[PDB]
Amino acid sequence: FRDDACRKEIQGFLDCAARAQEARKMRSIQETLGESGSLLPNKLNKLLQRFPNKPYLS
Amino acid sequence: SNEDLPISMENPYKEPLKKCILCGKHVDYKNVQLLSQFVSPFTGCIYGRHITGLCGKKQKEITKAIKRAQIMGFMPVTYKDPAYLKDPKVCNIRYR
Amino acid sequence: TKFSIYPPIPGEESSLRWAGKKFEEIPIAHIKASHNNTQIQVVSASNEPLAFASCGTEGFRNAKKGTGIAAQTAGIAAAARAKQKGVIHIRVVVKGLGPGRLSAMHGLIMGGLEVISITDNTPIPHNGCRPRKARKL
Amino acid sequence: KHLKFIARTVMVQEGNVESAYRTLNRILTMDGLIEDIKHRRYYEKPCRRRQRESYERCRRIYNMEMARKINFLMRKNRADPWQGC
Amino acid sequence: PRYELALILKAMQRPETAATLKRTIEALMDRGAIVRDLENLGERALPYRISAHSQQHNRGGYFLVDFYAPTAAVESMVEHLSRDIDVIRGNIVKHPLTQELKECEGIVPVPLAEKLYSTKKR
Amino acid sequence: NVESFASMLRHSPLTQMGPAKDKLVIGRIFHIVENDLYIDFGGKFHCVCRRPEVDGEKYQKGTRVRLRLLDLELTSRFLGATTDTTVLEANAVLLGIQE
RNA sequence: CCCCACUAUGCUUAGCCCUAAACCUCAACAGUUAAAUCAACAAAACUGCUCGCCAGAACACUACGAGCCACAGCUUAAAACUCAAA
Ligand code: FES
Ligand SMILES: [Mg+2]
Ligand SMILES: [Mg+2]
Ligand SMILES: [Mg+2]
Ligand SMILES: [Mg+2]
Ligand SMILES: [Mg+2]
Ligand SMILES: [Mg+2]
Repeated sequence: FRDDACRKEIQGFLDCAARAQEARKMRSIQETLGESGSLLPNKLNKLLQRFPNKPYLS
Repeated sequence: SNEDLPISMENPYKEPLKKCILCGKHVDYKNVQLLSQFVSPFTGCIYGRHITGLCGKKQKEITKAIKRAQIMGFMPVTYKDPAYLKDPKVCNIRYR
Repeated sequence: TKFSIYPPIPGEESSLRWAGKKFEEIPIAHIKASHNNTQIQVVSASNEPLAFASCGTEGFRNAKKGTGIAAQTAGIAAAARAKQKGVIHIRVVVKGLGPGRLSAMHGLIMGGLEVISITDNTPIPHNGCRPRKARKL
Repeated sequence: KHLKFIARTVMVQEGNVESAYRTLNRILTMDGLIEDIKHRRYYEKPCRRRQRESYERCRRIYNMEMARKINFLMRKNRADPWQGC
Repeated sequence: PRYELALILKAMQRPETAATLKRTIEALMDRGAIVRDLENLGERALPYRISAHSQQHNRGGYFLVDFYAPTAAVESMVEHLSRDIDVIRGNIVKHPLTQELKECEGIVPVPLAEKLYSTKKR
Repeated sequence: NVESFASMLRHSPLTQMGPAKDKLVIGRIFHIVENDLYIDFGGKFHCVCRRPEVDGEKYQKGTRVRLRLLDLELTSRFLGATTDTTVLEANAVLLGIQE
């Protein structure tokens, strides 16, 4: 448990932790963006509202 | 009466019904090269009709032929025969 | 040529080699990844055992055995022993869907063994024996 | 009784073991082997199996129909042409 | 009826294979079958290892015997092939050419089912 | 000697066309929203096509374009619906301009 | 309930037992979508014909009687006391 010898691996672990935190933040940003999916659930719900299903007669 | 009125008749523009690739062709358990086209290369699983594209009758014929070949020593069960890996890909499935 | 994910077939002439050895001669690393344990045995192509390492053999006990960390440690130990015995490239054959299914493999890569192929040998009966009854949770 | 290193085998490309394992898992998933193993861990009684199969078939029908409707209507996601009226 | 015996024989030299085929066809004739053709599919590695008569076979010679036999002779021939040692595996099927292929017009599309639920407002 | 409706329908170009799938028609752009072109090709419903990357500025209001019709109206009945859901537009592929 | 081990049992053969939320709780046959469609929910409303069944709840898949290879059983199956509900 001597940090002086382990400096390289300690730095690697710290960099991985920082990358993981920044990637979680970027993933939240991407989810707000919605680029990965074909469309966000909100916009899809709006689209389905525009063209509702009609299981009844009128 | 009136000549320009419509006439009752069959749909002339009706396209012919789509035929499965194996329509009109005999499926035989000895034709391991053909049966191997409808099995998974890695697991030997028989592909569903949504993958093969065959009709119900030809799908059942392929299934029974594959089972008969597997049980009678003509076809491997757990994998696709390597000799038939380069045969035409007639199954709508991509793994990569 | 184009890389093919399908393994080369024994009895066929294949230009692929690994340290001058054919695919039929590369040693085999069997990774049984149970739900509570992960065992890794390295054997020669001629079926000669060379190394063995499990989460239990690494000093992990009880629920700690069935973790990715324990499997990775076991993989590192097994890879170290195999490299001591002269093994470089391995064909990985994994059976079971335990937590250590993949991490153990990583351990081997961390140990210094190159994985040329990965094979799943999880025992899937075609409706043979009857497994135990469902738990109530 | 079969030959070995043919079934469920994926060759690693330039030591990309991560991608090779991902491809192997995708193959097992698409062929349904993973779900089969998970369901075969504990015995599923025939009534429970029938109920699960019925539920999954109804789910497949609903999901495919919803996907078809979404794809059909996606063209109508374009900009509003009569804005202000 | 018309049967097809698919036969996998132990990989042997030509005299032994000829003797085995002659013995099998003679047995078929003795049981009453009229043999019409004997088709050789060649010798090939078996798809999987077969253990027959305390011997593991990796290669086998594949043959077909098309014949017309009375229904009662099939069971006796199956027993005879089971007792034989030179036969890795023998299976008698009904001849595939007997079953005529009915003409298929094409894949008739299946329309979406309708009126499965009442049109009352929900 | 007044022409009847049946006579008009029988000799109408839309009737003479037959099925609209893979038929080349001449449409006129009547509305543009950014890169979306709303083209009327004489059918009941207009089509909406993306402005092509090549000669994008060449597409303006009143432009005559060559379309390849795929369907006069986009309708499909979905799970549980009692009537076909229609988007009130046709399906056509914009090839280019006609001179 | 969770974990481990094992037995009756699950399997074969020869007899029994004859019960299930044995329910798709939606009878068989023929026909209609016309309307006056339609309590509610469910899986739309109906017509002709026939058979079987039902008539407040609980007592009650109970008692007695009877029949059965069944003997702590199964089928048929009440009544009295009680309540204004179920
Ligand atoms: S398409 Fe003709 S039998 Fe299947
Ligand atoms: Mg227990
Ligand atoms: Mg059995
Ligand atoms: Mg039932
Ligand atoms: Mg009872
Ligand atoms: Mg009683
Ligand atoms: Mg009594």
